[PDB]
Amino acid sequence: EPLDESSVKKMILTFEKRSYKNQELRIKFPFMESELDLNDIIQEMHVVATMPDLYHLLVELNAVQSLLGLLGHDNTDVSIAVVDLLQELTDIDTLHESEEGAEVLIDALVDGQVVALLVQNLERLDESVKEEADGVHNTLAIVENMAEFRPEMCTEGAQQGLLQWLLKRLKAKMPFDANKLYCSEVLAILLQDNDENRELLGELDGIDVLLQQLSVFKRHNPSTAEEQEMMENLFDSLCSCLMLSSNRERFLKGEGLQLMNLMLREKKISRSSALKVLDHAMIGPEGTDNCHKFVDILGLRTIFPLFMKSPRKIKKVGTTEKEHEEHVCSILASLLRNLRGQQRTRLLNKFTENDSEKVDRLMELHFKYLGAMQVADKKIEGEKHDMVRRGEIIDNDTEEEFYLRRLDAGLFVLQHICYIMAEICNANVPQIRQRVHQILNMRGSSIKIVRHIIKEYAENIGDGRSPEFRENEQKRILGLLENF
Repeated sequence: EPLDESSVKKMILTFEKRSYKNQELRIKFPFMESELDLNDIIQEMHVVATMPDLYHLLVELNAVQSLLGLLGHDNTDVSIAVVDLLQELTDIDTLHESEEGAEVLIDALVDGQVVALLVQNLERLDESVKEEADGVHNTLAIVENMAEFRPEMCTEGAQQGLLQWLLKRLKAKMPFDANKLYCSEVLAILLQDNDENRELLGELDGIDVLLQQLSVFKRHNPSTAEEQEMMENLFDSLCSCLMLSSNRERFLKGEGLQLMNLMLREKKISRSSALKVLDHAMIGPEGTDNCHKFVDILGLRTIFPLFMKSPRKIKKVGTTEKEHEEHVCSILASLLRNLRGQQRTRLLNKFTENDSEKVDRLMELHFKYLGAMQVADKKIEGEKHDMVRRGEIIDNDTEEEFYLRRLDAGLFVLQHICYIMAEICNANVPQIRQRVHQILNMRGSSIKIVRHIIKEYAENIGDGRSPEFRENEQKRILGLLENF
């Protein structure tokens, strides 16, 4: 026989007494059954998750509000009991089976500040024992759900000591368990599309935790396949934080530039996403300091071999050849934008050295991605003519699908390349300028195609940025076309 309203209410009530019963016990330490009465009933209570529509009963009978208080109970065997129940009750699919039922619980849970207490109970455990080890694990599972269910609770629950505890658990001197891995994805979830947490982590001196934690693989590849996932996860959190101007300086002070550069030299598995971190750190006006510091630590000597030839496939590395050339050219474009003085002069010397072999290379990359673009555009054009015959109306979806195909053919990288081409042709260095025009003439191609791309790259500059900033950049970029 299934369960109904009555079964649930008379199960909540039994719990609602047994808690109050066991609470009455200020007398110690005879109890031993009064407490273990409270366990198997919380245990028993799992079956409510099977009918999530009746979640309103846990609320209006003060069960959830009493479940919170049980987290701070002396015996930790009841804490995990509540924790496991809370996770059971909060699985993401169960939360979808109901609408007005999943809500009333979530609202109640965040109202009684569940995460704050989850951490308070969390910061008094001991993962030496499997039960408690699964305790922290099942605590993190809860957070993952409420965040996937309600991404605007991340800002809330992080400030309640979750993000602070996550950093601690990572930095904590323990071997690599699957719980350390779990904290890595939870930390990443909090930080994605969340300037508030990125600022919190930085204000909590968390950048140093990430950098130090990544520093171990500066020479030694991760043994486990799990750890590489944790490593790539930590790289995700770091890249997230670097998308906020405030964390650029913390990255500089933490010596993240020296570490990423170092990782590029060892050429371990770290090498692929380390290049990604360098791109994120030097991009935009807020990367100007790092751009200069990158040059002062001999960064040109590391980035330019990567520009001359792209790494071969190893297949244990996901990074494609195009994904690699996208970062290198992005980094180069940021340098050519932000570098002033002697650091700029050094960068420009890279384009003259060895009979301007770097320029010859830039022109090589240009024709490759131009062709790939030209091929993709003739294909889109053709599909459109097909759509006319078949009476298919081209709409917003068709155009969004057409655009993604342009991006995957290398639109952004070709723009960067042309920007670089323009920026170096403006440096009053006849050797570079003449070399560029000379190659275009031989290869039959034209300057006006490059001019085209620069204009389009200009008019779509700066997203999520000030309209005033957006106009100045456009003015700046377009100003490269004269004297080109």
